[PDB]
Amino acid sequence: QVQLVQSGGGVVQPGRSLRLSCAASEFTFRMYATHWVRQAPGKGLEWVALISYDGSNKYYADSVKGRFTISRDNSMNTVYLQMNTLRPEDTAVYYCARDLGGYFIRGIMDVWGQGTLVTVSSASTKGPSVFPLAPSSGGTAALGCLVKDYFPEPVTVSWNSGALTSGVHTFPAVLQSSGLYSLSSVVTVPSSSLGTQTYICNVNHKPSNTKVDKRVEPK
Amino acid sequence: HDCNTKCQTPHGAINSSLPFQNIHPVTIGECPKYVRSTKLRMATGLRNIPSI
Amino acid sequence: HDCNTKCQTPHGAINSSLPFQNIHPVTIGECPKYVRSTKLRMATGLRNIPSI
Amino acid sequence: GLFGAIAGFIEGGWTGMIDGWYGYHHQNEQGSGYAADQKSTQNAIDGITNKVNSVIEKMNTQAVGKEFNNLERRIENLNKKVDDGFLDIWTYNAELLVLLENERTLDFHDSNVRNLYEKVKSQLKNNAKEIGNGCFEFYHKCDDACMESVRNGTYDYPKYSEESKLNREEI
Amino acid sequence: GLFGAIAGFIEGGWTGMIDGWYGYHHQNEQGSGYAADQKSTQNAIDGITNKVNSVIEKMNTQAVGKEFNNLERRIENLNKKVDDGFLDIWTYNAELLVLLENERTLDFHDSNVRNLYEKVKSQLKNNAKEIGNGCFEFYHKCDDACMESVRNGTYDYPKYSEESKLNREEI
Amino acid sequence: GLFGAIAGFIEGGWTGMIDGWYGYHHQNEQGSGYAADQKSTQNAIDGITNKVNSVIEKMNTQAVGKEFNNLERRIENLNKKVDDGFLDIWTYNAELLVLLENERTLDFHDSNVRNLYEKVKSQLKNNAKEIGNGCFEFYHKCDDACMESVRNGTYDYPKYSEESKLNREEI
Amino acid sequence: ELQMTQSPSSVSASVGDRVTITCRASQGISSWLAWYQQKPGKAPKLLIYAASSLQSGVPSRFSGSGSGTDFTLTISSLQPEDFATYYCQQANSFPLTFGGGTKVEIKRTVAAPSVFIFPPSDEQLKSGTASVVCLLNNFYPREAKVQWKVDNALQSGNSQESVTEQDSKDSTYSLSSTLTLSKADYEKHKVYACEVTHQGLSSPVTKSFNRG
Amino acid sequence: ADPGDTICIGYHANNSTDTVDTVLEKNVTVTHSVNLLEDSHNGKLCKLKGIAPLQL
Amino acid sequence: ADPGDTICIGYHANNSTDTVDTVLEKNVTVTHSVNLLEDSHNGKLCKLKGIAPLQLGKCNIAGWLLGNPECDLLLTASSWSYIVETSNSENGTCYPGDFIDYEELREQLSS
Ligand SMILES: *[C@@H]1O[C@H](CO)[C@@H](O[C@@H]2O[C@H](CO)[C@@H](O)[C@H](O)[C@H]2NC(C)=O)[C@H](O)[C@H]1NC(C)=O
Ligand SMILES: *[C@@H]1O[C@H](CO)[C@@H](O)[C@H](O)[C@H]1NC(C)=O
Ligand SMILES: *[C@@H]1O[C@H](CO)[C@@H](O)[C@H](O)[C@H]1NC(C)=O
Ligand SMILES: *[C@@H]1O[C@H](CO)[C@@H](O)[C@H](O)[C@H]1NC(C)=O
Ligand SMILES: *[C@@H]1O[C@H](CO)[C@@H](O)[C@H](O)[C@H]1NC(C)=O
Repeated sequence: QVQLVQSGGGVVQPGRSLRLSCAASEFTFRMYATHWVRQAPGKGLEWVALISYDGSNKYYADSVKGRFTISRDNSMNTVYLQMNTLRPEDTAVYYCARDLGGYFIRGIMDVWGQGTLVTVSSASTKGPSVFPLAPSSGGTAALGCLVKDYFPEPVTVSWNSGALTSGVHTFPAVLQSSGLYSLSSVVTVPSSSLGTQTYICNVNHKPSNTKVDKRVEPK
Repeated sequence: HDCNTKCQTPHGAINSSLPFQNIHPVTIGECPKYVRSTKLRMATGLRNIPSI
Repeated sequence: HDCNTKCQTPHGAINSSLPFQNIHPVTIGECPKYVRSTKLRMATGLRNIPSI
Repeated sequence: GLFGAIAGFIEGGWTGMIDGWYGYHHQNEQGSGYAADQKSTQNAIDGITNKVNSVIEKMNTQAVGKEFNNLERRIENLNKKVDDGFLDIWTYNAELLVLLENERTLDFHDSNVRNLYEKVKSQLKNNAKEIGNGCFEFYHKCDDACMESVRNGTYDYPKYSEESKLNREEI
Repeated sequence: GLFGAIAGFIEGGWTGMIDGWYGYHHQNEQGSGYAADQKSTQNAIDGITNKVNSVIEKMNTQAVGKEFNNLERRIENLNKKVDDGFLDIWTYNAELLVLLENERTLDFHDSNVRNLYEKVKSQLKNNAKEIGNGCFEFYHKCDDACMESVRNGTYDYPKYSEESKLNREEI
Repeated sequence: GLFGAIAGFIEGGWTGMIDGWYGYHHQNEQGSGYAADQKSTQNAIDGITNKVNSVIEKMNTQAVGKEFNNLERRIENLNKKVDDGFLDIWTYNAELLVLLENERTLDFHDSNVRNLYEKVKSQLKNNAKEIGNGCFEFYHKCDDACMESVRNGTYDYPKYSEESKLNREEI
Repeated sequence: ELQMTQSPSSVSASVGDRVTITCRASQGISSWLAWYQQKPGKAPKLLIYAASSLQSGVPSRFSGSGSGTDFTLTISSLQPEDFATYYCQQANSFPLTFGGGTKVEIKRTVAAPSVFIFPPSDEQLKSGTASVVCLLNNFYPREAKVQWKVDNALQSGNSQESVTEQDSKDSTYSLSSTLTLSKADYEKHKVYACEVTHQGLSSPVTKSFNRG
Repeated sequence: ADPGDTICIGYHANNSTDTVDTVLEKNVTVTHSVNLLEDSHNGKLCKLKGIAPLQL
Repeated sequence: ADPGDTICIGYHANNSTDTVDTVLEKNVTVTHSVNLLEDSHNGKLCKLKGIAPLQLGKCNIAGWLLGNPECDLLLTASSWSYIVETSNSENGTCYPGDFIDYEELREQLSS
């Protein structure tokens, strides 16, 4: 049944505008109202807006109102969220959800979209800095890789391209006041096979087409 | 012309989600099924009786 | 193999009385009609409500 | 469903009623029992079997793979166009004919139940009250002979009418 | 229609009932209001959407115009025979599948209404009389709490039964 | 059938009712007569004629025998495959469209009857009792003018209500 | 200004346990309350609407109750697939409002943190800033508590840590605190250590390095 | 009253988990049903009228 | 009595003028309906996957591939989303004769 395919997420600058999409795979969608809900990174869900099946009405949060316009194109079987006066506090992943009742609004959200990430910041796209985290002692030692100062959306890390996922830990990104993003990925590796065996982390930064390669070894 | 469509017929482009069209049997792209009808409307609601 | 059937398809023999099969469109013998479905089950009984 | 009896005003089925699809539960002095309405179950069975046979009896006869050379691409596409064309028709027919008749059958059964309940209400009139969930509480004394008279539809109404009048007036 | 409620024993609709397809109008001491039966409207909505999806979900895939020379008149007529043959089938299917389901949907809604009216009659029994046009005049005093108890189907029948007995006897 | 009136709670038809499909038999002081319900018979007639026209109005246009030589065996088999393919579809459609609509029509008529009987019960309320087989025994005196008032649906209920109250209490 | 509050903010539970979350609304919202389930990085699922109506896909383990101002969701026998965050939501009036979320987490045996220390790589020193990384690896429950001590001086507002989720294989956590200094303030000191207290450890544990 | 004997009307229920689709509804559990669709084969090529195929 | 409070049961009505056909009846006004039939186009030939069609103009497949001198607008053609022949497409073989299996070639070209 209904898949809602979301569209139009992206990196944007405060003030400048963005439009979101929610396209339903199934004809009957045009008989239901549609919610937009969002979720600031690491934070709770926040209701944003609704539009009835015709577009008749049309409801907004207070967080946003006179900055966001919800619209609907029933022939194209899609729903739109237009976002104008964007502000760093509007950064979030955005979900559209079909309403349980419409034709009769019930205010409950029963089918959800995958969600689309929107980042409001005044910061240039930047390729990550990578650093070694050198192992030395302990019990059966551990090593990692610091991926500092990047922008924006997400990075991905993997060990020996994927020739080891045994005990890999990638920590959530952190947004420091520079506006950049830091994180690190680590692994405990069996035995003191460090002064012998090769280990390489590969950071893939999509929203910049950077692929970095970090061989890591001790002192 | 310099327009974009996901469905094209010799009379013109169709920009629509409906399951049926009566525009033309020949289509290129993702199009609704051609039928000869002039009306295919499905009731969803009830008989509308706004008063006595 | 050294088996017997009254209906044969390139995937294997069908040994059945049902009116439909979704095994293969090509058959030799007396076979059920091929359709693309994965389910054609007809109610004969009532809605089964074994308790409150 | 359509006639609001099954999963409707009669809230559930009886796993204890082995002998049929529709029937009666009785409680008197002598005890408790189930009994199928043999006649309506029978009418149903015949109805349903006939339905099933019609859908199937219809369907009949036809694929014989062909080959074409490199300069016969048009008749090859036509052959495929034909094969796929019929295959979708026959698939649609079948799937939808089944969706339609399933809907109708569950409504048929629903109707049968409502109609059975109404056949009783009809006989008993004001000699018993309706207490919901398809149950009839008797204003009079109904032994095993009297219950059988309800189920075979030959209930003597005035026989117990006078005993039932005086019970509605007081308690 | 088939169940004689819509445009039947309930003569018309309520332009004042925004929240649903079926529901209740109440009059007590506290005032007047409308309320949708959220549950049956919901069942209807789901039923109808499912119907719509089935008719459509079915339909799928196929035209690619061909040319023939002056000595290929037979395969040309066959190609046209094929194209027209499927086009009429698919046209008939579609038009008639819609005529059929429209008929059934309006009857569905009709049934839902009748069934809603019967669910109430069932609860209230002789604590209120039927005054026609799908209206129930109470033999007792029914405040806002008592009305809500009807709509959510949890009406306490004996609670008001004694007050209602003495009102049928006299006025 | 589905609505348990025809061959149901009303056990048989009236060979004496020439003027319509549904109607009324009356017995008063002045005598006995039949009368058709012109309006519901009319609604039925229109409904049924429309149904018949739709099934038929749909169907339209098409066979033109072809020949093939000894080296054209593949296009010959395709031509036959096409001809037989459509012939079975059109045969199935027709036979089953008729089986379906016959089923529905007999249920339509059944519904019309039940609905007519309910329209009366509705008017008369407790001024007359139901005595089965679709019959209403009057608690009051109903002359030819009073019968006409039932059939045209404009029966004055309270007019005879007081005379009918005192007849239920005693005899 | 409707305000939905959820209680508690976390619960840890064994599979099979009966978990019960509450949600309170600042004013009366009749019985118009819904519950959603959200696993991390996926969309929410609807569970219950109208205080207590179970949504069609949903296992009957789930059960809502309450009216007016106080509402509870009960999971009768926590299954493995039930560990997620649960949000309530009022559907009485617009704007619509979500409670703040209750995370329900797996409860495994106590596991102590394997702790490691990480000097700023000499490449990073060239950029201008120095980052020291403390690693607390595979511990249960969520607990520590790291203290960056530099020559026995304690730090505040110059470290940030972030935590992983319950590991899908063994239900553990990992944690890393990073100390961000300037290259010059990194020079001023020689001994760098982080101290961990966790309940799997009786005495606080220290890993330290000497710059050089 | 006085005894208040009861008769009730009801329908069959059993431990069937067979489900059908109707137009208004999916996965309806029913007391009895018939499968119209064959989906099993024996994965081999066999004789017909007791004559073996020709394997080229 | 005494107050005689009333509850009634009813159905939605609105200011919809949408009408459907059922088998028993035509032009039934209903509260809500869905159109299943598209009948609008924009009267133009447009791009598909953002690639313009090939407009053969006065030429036809034959004049195009052969290189009829009226088809010089086509000499640099390389990609397209589909091929358009207009009902003015007359320029094909200029020197007269049979184009053998031409119809088959058209078929080959339509993929
Ligand atoms: C291209 O097509 C045009 C149109 O058919 C050709 O011009 C015609 O030629 C005929 C026969 O010689 C003349 O009688 C007409 O005067 C022309 N008609 C028009 C409308 O111009 C032309 O020959 C073709 N050119 C080539 C190179 O094939
Ligand atoms: C028609 O569809 C295309 C994309 O398929 C789009 O570019 C164009 O704007 C659409 N029409 C409307 C009215 O939005
Ligand atoms: C399958 O059919 C043939 C006869 O048609 C028979 O010899 C064989 O035993 C059948 N299969 C079973 C399971 O009996
Ligand atoms: C019906 O059951 C099947 C079982 O495979 C499942 O895929 C599907 O989700 C069910 N459909 C609905 C509407 O519950
Ligand atoms: C239905 O409406 C159309 C509107 O164009 C009209 O042509 C037709 O006469 C109507 N049909 C009937 C039976 O009233």
